[PDB]
Amino acid sequence: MLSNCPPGGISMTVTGDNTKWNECLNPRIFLAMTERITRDSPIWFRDFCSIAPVLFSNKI
Amino acid sequence: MRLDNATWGRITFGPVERVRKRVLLNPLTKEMPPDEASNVIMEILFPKEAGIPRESTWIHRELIKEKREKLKGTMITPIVLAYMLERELVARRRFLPVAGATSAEFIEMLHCLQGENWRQIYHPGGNKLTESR
Amino acid sequence: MDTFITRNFQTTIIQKAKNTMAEFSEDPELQPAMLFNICVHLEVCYVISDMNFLDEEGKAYTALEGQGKEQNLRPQYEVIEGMPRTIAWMVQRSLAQEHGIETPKYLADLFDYKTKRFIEVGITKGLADDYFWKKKEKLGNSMELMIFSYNQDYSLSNESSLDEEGKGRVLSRLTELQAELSLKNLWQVLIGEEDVEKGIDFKLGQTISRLRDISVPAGFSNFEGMRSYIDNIDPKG
Amino acid sequence: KGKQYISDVTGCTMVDPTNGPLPEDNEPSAYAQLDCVLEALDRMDEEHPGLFQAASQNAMETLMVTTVDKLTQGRQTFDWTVCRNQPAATALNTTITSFRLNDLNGADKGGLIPFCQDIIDSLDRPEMTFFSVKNIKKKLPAFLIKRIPMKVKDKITKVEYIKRALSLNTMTK
Amino acid sequence: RKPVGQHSMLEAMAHRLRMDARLDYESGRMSKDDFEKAMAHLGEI
RNA sequence: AGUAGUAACAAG
RNA sequence: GAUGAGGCUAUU
RNA sequence: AUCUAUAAUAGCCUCUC
Ligand SMILES: [Mg+2]
Repeated sequence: MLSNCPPGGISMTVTGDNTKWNECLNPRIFLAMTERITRDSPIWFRDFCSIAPVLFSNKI
Repeated sequence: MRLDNATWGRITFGPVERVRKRVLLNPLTKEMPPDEASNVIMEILFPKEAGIPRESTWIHRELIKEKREKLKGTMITPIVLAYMLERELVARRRFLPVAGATSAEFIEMLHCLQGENWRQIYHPGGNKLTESR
Repeated sequence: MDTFITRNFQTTIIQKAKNTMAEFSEDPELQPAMLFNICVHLEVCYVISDMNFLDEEGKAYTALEGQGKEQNLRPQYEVIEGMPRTIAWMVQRSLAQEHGIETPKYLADLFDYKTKRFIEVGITKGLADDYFWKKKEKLGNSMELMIFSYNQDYSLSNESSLDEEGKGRVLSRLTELQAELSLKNLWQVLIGEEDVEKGIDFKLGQTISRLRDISVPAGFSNFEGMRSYIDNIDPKG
Repeated sequence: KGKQYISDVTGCTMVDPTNGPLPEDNEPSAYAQLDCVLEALDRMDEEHPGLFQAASQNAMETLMVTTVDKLTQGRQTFDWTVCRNQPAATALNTTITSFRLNDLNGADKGGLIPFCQDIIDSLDRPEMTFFSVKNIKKKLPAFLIKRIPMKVKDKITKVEYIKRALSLNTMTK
Repeated sequence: RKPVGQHSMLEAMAHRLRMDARLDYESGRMSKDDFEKAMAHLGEI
């Protein structure tokens, strides 16, 4: 990143943490992520990968 | 023995640039991947319940015999011998910061070889491979 | 279909054939022909394995009626097939280790103590010699193999280890099996080459399907709509 | 601010913030947009051709060669039969025995896929029979209470089992 | 090494013990009486 | 009392 | 009553 | 050129107010 800085410009680093990381992430978004990632997989594997986000969406 | 039959050179003070590389921790006379080593150990110690005679073991067949010669009448628990064989065969490779000496004989002394501001000349005992030279 | 197999072959034979197929991951219903082949192979294996017994002097002798159970101590032949892969491999490795012979690369069907050899018994539908040579291609001499055929054609190995009575009995049993399956109109059932691609199965039940259906973001009625939307729509911009 | 409804499987109150209204301030927000997530994933895929396919193939192979005993490698795990925490191996063995009670023998096949299929099917069983731990209390003068646990058969309904399977046991770190 | 098999532990142990007894008898490790006792016990199991 | 700190111990 | 993941370490 | 390959248990470090 330092070498890739445009000549004469400025490079700035942000040290950051995410607030309420766990409270705000949604299992439905993870189900969508799993569906997108396993696009070219057999149906059985897609269902298997979808199970866990489904279980987390209905967690008690 | 490698530590004892070793010579120590001068210690120098100055900048040392260390790069993090995946290096072997301890020297091994014979090195094979964990699956091959496990197959060889099973053949040596538990030939009866060894399973399929994998062709990958062919190269080591002679070695197995040798080991079966040494452990024919050993009253030691088989698991301890198996882990001895794993120590002698299976390789442990870790990411460590090194500077100009990556041979396993030097990685053993890595804590004493150098820091970030000093270098220690070390001559390990034993023998060194022609490839390393 | 399966009624004939259940009636003719004993419970142990069918159980062991089913276990072997499960080990090989083949559905018995989709491939009953393989079930029948394994059953007949195990039947011939046991028939040959139940024809000699080692004596106190280590010599084979035949069996007959009127003999007590105590007399039959150790069989002449040890059966390898019809057993779980792990147990059979352990048996073969133990025999090889204790008889000073290298372990053959492939699992055997029987072991003979008199000659201390591994026997690969095979059943062929075509020429016996052709199948014998094809099986010879693998190892050849490391495992003396003998082939039987449905046309009363046999190819015994170089070192014969059985008498004519046993071979005749095996051939007669095979012929009786052929006759009963022919009169029952099952030969065409087995001859058919019907083996479609088979893969892993993971089906979803009612409860999990409904849980997934209600586990979708707002704007989707069910999970099928979600999957179609994810697969097809372009989210660019 | 998301969609609130009642779960038809368990009867619980469900809140769905996905695809919800965009935040109007800087407070924490769970209203992720599916379209934006998919766009980010598409960007990741096109920066890394074949990455998703390769990862899915590798995961599929690993799952295909994975055994049930892999579930024994965890720490204290929630046991639904006793509704407590037990070592991962203990919880797995108890679940396997309970499934054997309820005509669910997938674990015998050895692989993880049959066991997970067994779990899915167990979610559908109208009634669940298992082994639980019951304590007998005795009065030891000093008076103190002495607890003797023992194994007893127990039964729960479909909804109770479903809720237990979805339950998370909470503690303090 | 983790043992592998879809069969019961009892069956594997029984077959292993049967093989051990037979090979000991053939190698002379076990005499007649002990082999008979082992065979009877295995058959009972 | 005290320790301690959003909840506990100060025996069961 | 003490969880998930990653890295390193010791032992069987 | 270490990329491969790698059983289990335990510990230490890192990652809602
Ligand atoms: Mg930070």
